[PDB]
Amino acid sequence: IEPVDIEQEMQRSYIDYAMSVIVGRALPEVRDGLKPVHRRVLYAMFDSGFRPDRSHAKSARSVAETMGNYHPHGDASIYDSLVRMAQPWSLRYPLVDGQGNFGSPGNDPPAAMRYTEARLTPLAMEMLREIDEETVDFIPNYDGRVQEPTVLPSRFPNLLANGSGGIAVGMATNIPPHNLRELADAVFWALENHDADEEETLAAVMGRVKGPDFPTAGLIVGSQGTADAYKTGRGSIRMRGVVEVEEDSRGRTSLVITELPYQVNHDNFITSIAEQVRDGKLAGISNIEDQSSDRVGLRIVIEIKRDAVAKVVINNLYKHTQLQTSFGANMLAIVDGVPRTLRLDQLIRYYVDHQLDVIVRRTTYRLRKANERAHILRGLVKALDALDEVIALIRASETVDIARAGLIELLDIDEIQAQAILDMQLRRLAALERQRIIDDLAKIEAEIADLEDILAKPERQRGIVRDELAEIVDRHGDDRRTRIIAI
Amino acid sequence: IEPVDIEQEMQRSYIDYAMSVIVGRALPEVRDGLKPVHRRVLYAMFDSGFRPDRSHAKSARSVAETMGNYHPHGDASIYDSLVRMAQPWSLRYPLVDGQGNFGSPGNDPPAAMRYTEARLTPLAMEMLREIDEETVDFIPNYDGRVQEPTVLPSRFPNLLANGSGGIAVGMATNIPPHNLRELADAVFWALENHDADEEETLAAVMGRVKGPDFPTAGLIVGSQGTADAYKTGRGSIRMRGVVEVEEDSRGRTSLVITELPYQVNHDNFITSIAEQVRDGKLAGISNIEDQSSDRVGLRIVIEIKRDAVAKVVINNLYKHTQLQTSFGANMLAIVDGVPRTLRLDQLIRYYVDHQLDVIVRRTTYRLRKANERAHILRGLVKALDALDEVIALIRASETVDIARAGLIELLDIDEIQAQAILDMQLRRLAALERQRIIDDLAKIEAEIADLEDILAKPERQRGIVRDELAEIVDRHGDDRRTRIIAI
Amino acid sequence: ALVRRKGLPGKLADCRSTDPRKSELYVVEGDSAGGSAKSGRDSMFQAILPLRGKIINVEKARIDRVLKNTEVQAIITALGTGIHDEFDIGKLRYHKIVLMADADVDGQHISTLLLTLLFRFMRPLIENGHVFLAQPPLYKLKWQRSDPEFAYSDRERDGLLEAGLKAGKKINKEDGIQRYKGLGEMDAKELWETTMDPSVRVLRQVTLDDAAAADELFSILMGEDVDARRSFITRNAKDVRFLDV
Amino acid sequence: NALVRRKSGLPGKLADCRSTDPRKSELYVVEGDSAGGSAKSGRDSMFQAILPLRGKIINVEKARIDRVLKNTEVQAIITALGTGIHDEFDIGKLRYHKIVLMADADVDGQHISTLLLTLLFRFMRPLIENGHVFLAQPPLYKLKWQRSDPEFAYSDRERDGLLEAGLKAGKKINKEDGIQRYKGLGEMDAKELWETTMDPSVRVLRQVTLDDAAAADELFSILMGEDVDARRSFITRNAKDVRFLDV
DNA sequence: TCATGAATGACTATGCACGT
DNA sequence: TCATGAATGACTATGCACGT
Ligand SMILES: C[C@H]1COc2c(N3CCN(C)CC3)c(F)cc3c(=O)c(C(=O)O)cn1c23
Ligand SMILES: C[C@H]1COc2c(N3CCN(C)CC3)c(F)cc3c(=O)c(C(=O)O)cn1c23
Ligand SMILES: [Mg+2]
Ligand SMILES: [Mg+2]
Ligand SMILES: [Mg+2]
Ligand SMILES: [Mg+2]
Repeated sequence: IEPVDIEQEMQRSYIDYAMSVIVGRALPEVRDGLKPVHRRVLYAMFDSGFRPDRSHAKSARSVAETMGNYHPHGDASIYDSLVRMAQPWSLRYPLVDGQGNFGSPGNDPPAAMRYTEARLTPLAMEMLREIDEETVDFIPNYDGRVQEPTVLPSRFPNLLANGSGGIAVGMATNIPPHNLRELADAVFWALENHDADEEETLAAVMGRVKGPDFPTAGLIVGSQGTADAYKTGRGSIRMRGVVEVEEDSRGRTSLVITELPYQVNHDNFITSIAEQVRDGKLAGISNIEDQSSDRVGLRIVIEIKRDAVAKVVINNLYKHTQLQTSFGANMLAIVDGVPRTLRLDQLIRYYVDHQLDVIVRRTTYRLRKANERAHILRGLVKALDALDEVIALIRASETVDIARAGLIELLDIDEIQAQAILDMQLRRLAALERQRIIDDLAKIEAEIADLEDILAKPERQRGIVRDELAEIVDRHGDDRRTRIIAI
Repeated sequence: IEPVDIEQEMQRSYIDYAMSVIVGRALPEVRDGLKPVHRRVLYAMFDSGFRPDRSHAKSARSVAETMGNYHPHGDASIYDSLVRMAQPWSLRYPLVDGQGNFGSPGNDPPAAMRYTEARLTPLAMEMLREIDEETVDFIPNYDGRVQEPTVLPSRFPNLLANGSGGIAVGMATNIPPHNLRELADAVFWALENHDADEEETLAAVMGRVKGPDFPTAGLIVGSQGTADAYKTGRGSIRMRGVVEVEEDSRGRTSLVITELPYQVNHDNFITSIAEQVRDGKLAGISNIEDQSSDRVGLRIVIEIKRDAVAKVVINNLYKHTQLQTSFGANMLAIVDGVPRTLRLDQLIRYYVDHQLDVIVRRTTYRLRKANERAHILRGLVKALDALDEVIALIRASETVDIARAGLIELLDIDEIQAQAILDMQLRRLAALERQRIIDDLAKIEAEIADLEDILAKPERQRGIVRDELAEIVDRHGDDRRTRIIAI
Repeated sequence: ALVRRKGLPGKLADCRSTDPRKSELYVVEGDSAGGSAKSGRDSMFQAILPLRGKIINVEKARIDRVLKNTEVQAIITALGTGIHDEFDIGKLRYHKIVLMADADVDGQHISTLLLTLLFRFMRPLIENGHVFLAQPPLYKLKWQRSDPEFAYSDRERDGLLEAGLKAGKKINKEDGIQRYKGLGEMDAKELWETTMDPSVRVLRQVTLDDAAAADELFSILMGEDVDARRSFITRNAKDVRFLDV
Repeated sequence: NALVRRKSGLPGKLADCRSTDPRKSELYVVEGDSAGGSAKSGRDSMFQAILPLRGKIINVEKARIDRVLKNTEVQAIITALGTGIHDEFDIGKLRYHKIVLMADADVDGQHISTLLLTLLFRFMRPLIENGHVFLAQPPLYKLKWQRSDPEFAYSDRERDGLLEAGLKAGKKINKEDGIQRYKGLGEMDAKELWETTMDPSVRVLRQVTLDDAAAADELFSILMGEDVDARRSFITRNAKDVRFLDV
């Protein structure tokens, strides 16, 4: 039996837990804004072909595929994570298209795994765009059977768009969601002014990203907290729901709440008011009725007494309920395997850097592949010019190895190219078919030149990110939901 | 709003439920001895490639694939069904190779889905043998997306081998498991004496199938109950565990139970003895100790008092505990979509009928495919004999269609054959490859001759079932476990 | 008039209208279906009571054991009426009791169990036509450009498909026709537009003609006598298709 | 000294041993119902008892005592150990002289270890001082040779070593089934657990030692206490050098 | 009353950091 | 003291037929 000191054991074990939780569980990667479970689910769904161009697959298949190949954890909590990515009141830009009962903003829980179907959303398809062109590093999974992506291409700024909240060890993150169009403008500026320093970049980006854009709409009151978050990485953003005063035929007034601030449970909110009126804390309120439905959305009617002022009751609600509540912004994300609190210019810049990396790597992959095709095509063309000899050679060969070895000597060709000649179908010996090989060589050589040009000019690389992102935003960008007002 | 009478509603609804449970849930198909969930799990695993030639897949993937494509029900109960098929104390011949904690014969439950892996067993691979050669009817799944098998090839008599227990509506089944080697002998006899009437067949089969063979070993006392079951389809088979009296130097004598009858929970058994001693209904017992382990198997030591006779205590155990318990056989199975209580001769015969159907259908499929292969090969040989012309013709063609149309004219060829010549690689123009095509034609024409012969001769068809099954039994057959003794 | 919860089952999602004459109770198979139903309902007049698991057979079960069953207590409590001799239709909290189960056989089974509870413990609810059966959709036709259509049978599916194609509409052969295998697979919107919206929902009102005949049939199908049930099924299952011809 | 074991006033989850002598008895505190299940099956029921723990244990450093004593898992541990806590601690009533903590090799197993060690150090410190607390080291790999008996490895290094040696020795492995990798105790069956963590003739145990009590008291409070800042700065300070603690 | 075996998932408690 | 969300599943109740 080996002896071990409790201090060594405690220190080693807790640090190991803390660090893996920090880097590999609770906190988002800055480049794609994803935690490991998110990334693994999406890639599992992607690899399984559970895409918008095909019908929803049973959600159990996504969970199981995630479990069996990438995420060595439980089916229950993996389903919870998948469910979250499909809720329009959770994600500003859902990555999962859910079919069935995925719960509600209140206490109505989602249906069990068996009842629901799921597939990737069009925007999630942009997260994974060209992932198979060596645009991101892959590593072996938890048992080395297969490869998984370390990060996604993320062809739209997902971290800032969908935000992220996570409790780690020694630290936590709470990044709010943002409007895609505003983020794009920030990216576009960052691309144009690629030499601008941090001071200028922050000023530019803050002008374009007006503030968080929550899926639950509502209101943002003030601008200091927003400014604090973008300059410090910490800030308190005051949120409000929307209230509309209605008058009755009798002359009674009632308050109608149709929107609530981000991450406020509808049922807890109603219950809180109900409990704050029975104990005597929100006088002036006469009756509380939830007139909500799937057709009118949120609609909480608060009838107030005749001897009650609407704004007084509304102010009391702001004070004593989450009708007004603060979002504690803490811009924490993993950067190069290290947790870091980031300014808004840093978040944009780091994302832009990731996009350029993706575009260069994609170009590199396409360039390598283009050269391989061209190389083989050149071999085929050599065969066509001496086709009479090539065929006679293969026929007169006792084996295919003899025929191959002969072809190398005959036409001064590689073994790979010679192999291609051997694998050639009689189909391609037709007149027009011989011609396509020629034209294809010409076609590819033009493509190779284009690709080489892109790698040589950082300007084009930035242009591609701009144009491709612009296309994404034009297609999937939406209006702002959260209205920003002054004090 | 339409009116409906309660009698109409009740009768229609309950009959529909009863019939589906009877035919499509609780009771086994006679041909493969499987209920729908069993068949769907195994085929799901099969189609997914979760086979003995590859490592165990996470069991969730089997559940999800079964759930998502074939079995429109819950993940929980499907997992329960998969697990049971992997327990050596439940199935006489397990169809699932389980990796991990799949529970115990006692109250130790199986691990949750997340912890376990699973794949098909070699014998289950015989259930599914050549299922892709049109050996069984397929139908659309629950949403028409994919096809599923109505029954499995079942190249060993699984119903009798593994038995079946199920509670339906208005009826229930309880078929015990049997020793594979004994079943094969019965099948072999049924094949040889294919013209024998029911009276002779029953006598022959009853001589070879000596009785049930339970995975839990134990004892069968008497022969009447077994005879009743095979002759009537109903019978009460008395089972016993194994007891070995041990004496201790100076100490008292103790009863050591090392085996229990089929489907007796080890923990419930111990608890039953313990509770019948505290209250005092099994005097003579001094102490109960469970000395069982993973290394010695079941070992319940019952120390008895000094003024107590061992045989008296053992009989008392037989009477008041499940150390002796009866298996209520009810040989009920679905035959052609109808529930039927069957004699042992009927069970064998119906299985043999299924095997012959499989072999004939396999032969038909192989003959059709052989003819297609030969047909194309004939085209290739024609091309080789006039190889010089074939190439020249293709060259002068503006398209491949002109080249094709010419080949038909040149060699008197089908459109399929000409296309095959067109798809031919220059690879096969080498000497040995040209010869390989010739010999391949010769081989197939020989195979076609063999196949045609099989279809024309019922003798060979029966011979195939015999030889193939014999091969299976030689490989996967095992010793009898349940010992049969007289009164 | 009657008070709604805002002393009743915890599972109950009560309505807002205090008038039983205007109120409806949807007794729903499953938490999933019940969950989405609670969302898609009209909270003014429609209440939801989700039932979990197979209901206890009151024909077989002893009286005391039935009263210990949490699901039965929920139904009795939510309906407000007593049972047997202590039955008082005046205290009926909903004048419309809609049973909503899956189109599958287990939904049919649950229907027979609920109808058995009602017929034995609270018969006047059936006699006075307070019991209804919601007919769920089986298919959802998802046209490329047009509004989606729901079908309640294979025939209606084929018909609506035929009509739409004739009219020049088009469907994906991938997404295509969604087939419902249970209420749990539907969302709030779908349930509203097919089973809960009073202007389009297909309800069947349970009528009771011959009480003596009903009493006999209930005892045969639901009773402890297996032989009687076994022979009844073998006798009448052969002709179950032709009951309405 | 001898005490009665449960057989048809102790935790329901407890699968007690048969031996009434604590000196010869052992309590395996196991992470998860699955692992505990297989342990209950693979153990030697004579001397080895199993107490499965479900979910992350409550941090007694952060939570007030009254809340800790209401936690079912803590109650199970205290009750099964038989000893009291704090001032009412009486080692004489210790029901097992070997308390083996057996958690997954993953990071959450490490976390549960720190939580259990925190419970022990704060409520029942003498168990650590007198060497009654041990840590079971689970296997990480199972090498499945085609013809030879399978070998278990407790590290990546040992895997590579046993692999090299076997191949050098002329043995062979499938590249499909091959080397099974354990991701937790729950993935093991009864036999595997016996032959790697419970069989006293082959199991790899580490005995928890307590040298500097004052230093331990400080480290426990920093890592497990309510002070986040202290914990944050400690991790950032010392995580960089966690690899080199034993160099 | 209990076991069998496929059918019809919510609830329960901790770690972890932070703000009302 | 409650919410967050990614980590660490056993228990609870019925239908159904049949034999104790
Ligand atoms: C039908 C759902 C919901 O209700 C269920 C149960 N309840 C029934 C009545 N309740 C008062 C308390 C218990 C239960 F004990 C078990 C299961 C279950 O095992 C299960 C499954 O798929 O395996 C699915 N369900 C179950
Ligand atoms: C770790 C396992 C077993 O223990 C668990 C719970 N116990 C906590 C303390 N016990 C006193 C009783 C309940 C629990 F309440 C929830 C879960 C859970 O949600 C879960 C999952 O995969 O999502 C997995 N587990 C849970
Ligand atoms: Mg959970
Ligand atoms: Mg279950
Ligand atoms: Mg259903
Ligand atoms: Mg683990």
